[PDB]
Amino acid sequence: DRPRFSFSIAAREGKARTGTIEMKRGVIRTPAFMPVGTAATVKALKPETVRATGADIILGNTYHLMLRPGAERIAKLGGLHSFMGWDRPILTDSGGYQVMSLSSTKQSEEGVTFKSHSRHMLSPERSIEIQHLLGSDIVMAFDECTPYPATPSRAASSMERSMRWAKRSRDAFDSRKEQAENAALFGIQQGSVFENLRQQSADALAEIGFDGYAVGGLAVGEGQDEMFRVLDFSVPMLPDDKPHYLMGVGKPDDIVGAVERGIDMFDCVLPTRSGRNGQAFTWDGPINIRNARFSEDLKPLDSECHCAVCQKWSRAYIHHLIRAGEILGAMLMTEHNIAFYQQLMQKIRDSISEGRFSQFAQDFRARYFA
Amino acid sequence: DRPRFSFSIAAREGKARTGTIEMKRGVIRTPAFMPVGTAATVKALKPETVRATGADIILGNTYHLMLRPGAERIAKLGGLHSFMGWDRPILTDSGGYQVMSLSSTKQSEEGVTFKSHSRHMLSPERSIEIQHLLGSDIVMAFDECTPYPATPSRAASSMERSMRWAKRSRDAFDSRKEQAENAALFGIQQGSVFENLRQQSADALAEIGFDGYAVGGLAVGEGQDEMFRVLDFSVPMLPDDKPHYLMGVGKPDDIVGAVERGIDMFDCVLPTRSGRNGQAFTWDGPINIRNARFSEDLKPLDSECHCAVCQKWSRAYIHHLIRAGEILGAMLMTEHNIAFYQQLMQKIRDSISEGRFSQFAQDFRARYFA
Ligand SMILES: Nc1nc2cc3nc(NCCc4ccc(C(=O)O)cc4)[nH]c3cc2c(=O)[nH]1
Ligand SMILES: Nc1nc2cc3nc(NCCc4ccc(C(=O)O)cc4)[nH]c3cc2c(=O)[nH]1
Ligand SMILES: [Zn+2]
Ligand SMILES: [Zn+2]
Repeated sequence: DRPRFSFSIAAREGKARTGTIEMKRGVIRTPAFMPVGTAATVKALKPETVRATGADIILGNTYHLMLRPGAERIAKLGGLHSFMGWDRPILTDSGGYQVMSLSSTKQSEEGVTFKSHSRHMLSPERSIEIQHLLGSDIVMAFDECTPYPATPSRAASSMERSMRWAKRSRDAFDSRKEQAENAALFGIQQGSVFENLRQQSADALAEIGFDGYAVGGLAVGEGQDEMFRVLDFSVPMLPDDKPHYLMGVGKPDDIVGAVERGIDMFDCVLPTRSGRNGQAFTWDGPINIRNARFSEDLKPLDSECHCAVCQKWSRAYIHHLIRAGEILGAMLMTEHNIAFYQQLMQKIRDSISEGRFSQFAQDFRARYFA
Repeated sequence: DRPRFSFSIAAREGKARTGTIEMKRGVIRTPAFMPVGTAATVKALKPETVRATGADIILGNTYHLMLRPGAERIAKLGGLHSFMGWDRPILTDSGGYQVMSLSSTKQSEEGVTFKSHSRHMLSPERSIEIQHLLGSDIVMAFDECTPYPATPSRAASSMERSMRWAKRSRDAFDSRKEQAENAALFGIQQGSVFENLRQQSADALAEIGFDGYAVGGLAVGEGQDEMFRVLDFSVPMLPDDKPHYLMGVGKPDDIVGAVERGIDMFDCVLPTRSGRNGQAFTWDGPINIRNARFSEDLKPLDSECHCAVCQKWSRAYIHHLIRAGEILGAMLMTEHNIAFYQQLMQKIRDSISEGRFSQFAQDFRARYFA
């Protein structure tokens, strides 16, 4: 039987790693992409379809689920896995970001109170409890995603609060025996774009000790160059022997560059959301299927893609569906985009395993941005 | 290899029949329910899912497809079957009803001109041509669905025009060799609620000769009692040895009573449309899954239903999805409702085959309306 949590690195190339996380509900191949299932569904896909694309783990959200349908309700119904029909690992974000992104808020050292987009409360203790009620496999510490840009003073104050909250998150998780024995807890590094603060944050998190370490506070408007600059110094600060999770990233090229910088795990709404909007990922870059140029194009969305959508339907058909606002258009675009992302991750894993990831990254970029 | 068209009746009970229509693209078990795929998709379902529910044939619409994406376009792309990925029979309505239902129209003996809901034209010749371009397997004559209520004079004038159009439809279909050799043509009986006009219409259609005969002009607001009264005298007027198709019907009890009156084929948007709206069919009658009473109900939509949705997900989950406006809610409700309809048809076919359809109809009604 699989352990609660075990991360093993099978191969490395520079800062890049490939390996596996073993958990009770399944194995996660890294680097991993997690489709986002904010409201207990990966939008427009059955869980079996999510699995068919290659996903090993999906992401849920404490914030959304606590509002609808409710955390206690989901627990009464048997937990998130049973509720939505996904029996593999689920990582849940802690609310630390979504509350400030979506609500309409009172922040204090205790936590955050907010109006539902009714009054609600989050705190390290309540966040960890909600994630327990959901039956999350990977529980995220309750943090504060510092707005960007931030002054060094404000970034420091914010990060310091997040580190106090990280310790509270650790203690809350550990005090709940069933959770501590069956789930994993990841800490979240903050510090904005400042090396010294990132270092202090990493040191604080490592002192507390977590099963994995997220790089928080990025993909908040800073752009790729700056994100990569921050990753350059930030990822090496994290314990080498635990997974490194870059929250909310990203476009295919973001993922490739982040893996080059030591990231093992990703989540992003981009493939799902933009799929519904008509954007399809291809190895020659994204296309917008709504464009008139696709109205009579019999080719699949991507010429190499192995997904069921590309095996069966044309660009022309999907163009029609999306133009018409048909649900099947959302379904097909989403399945393809998530499959594309998983194929990207597979190519990344294989190339690192084979010691040719640098060449893959170069080839990928040359073609994607041709 | 299957013939262009062959209808065989395997068993009868009173006016009810069960049998098969063999066509080049597949066998259709009768009585049959055709899911509606107006815009080249059965809304929220992949064609494989439509097939998995038990459907042998689906319905498309000349009116919608001629507007978007265009009939000539679909022909250029290889026909409707290839375009949407359904390789089994497709019946297409002729436009005769939808143009007057949805457009904003100039009617004449030649046909109908109308504004797209751009100016367009339909006529017996153009309708048959569009259905050819789509590659329809069962082509419907271009008719006029008389509004309800109608005076006897207006119903007669309307029906007479439809019969002239039925002959034009026949001649247009026959003049197109590939269509005549590979597709079937059904005539549509009109005459409103008037026995003498229904008889005249049946006589006219039988004189022209068709592969099948639809009862048109019903499910236009007359209600079940009146519909059944009209069916009582109208269906026996049609040739016994050809399929009888009741257009646009209907609720489960409508279908049962119509089969009792000799109908072999049905189509209706009810299971798809109302599914997306939160109505689920069950053997104990319809439920609205949005209702708060389902928020923590772990039972499947229906206790006996064999569909994949009822095997896996709870009412509580689907309640959440529909409340949240999630696409997966539409998907699951629709798959279940279409599966329910197909199971109804299967029970009807089996009971007629076994000479216990009268008992089935009684048992069905007693429970459905308890
Ligand atoms: N707990 C926690 N969670 C986070 C989630 C994040 N998500 C992001 N970026 C997402 C950006 C984003 C937004 C929209 C789309 C799209 O619609 O395509 C894609 C990416 N940065 C994030 C930072 C944090 C963080 O520090 N702490
Ligand atoms: N060519 C032709 N086509 C028809 C289609 C029809 N469809 C109906 N009834 C549909 C009624 C209908 C409308 C909406 C819903 C729902 O949303 O649930 C269900 C049923 N009656 C109809 C009559 C004709 C006809 O004479 N000629
Ligand atoms: Zn694909
Ligand atoms: Zn069902």
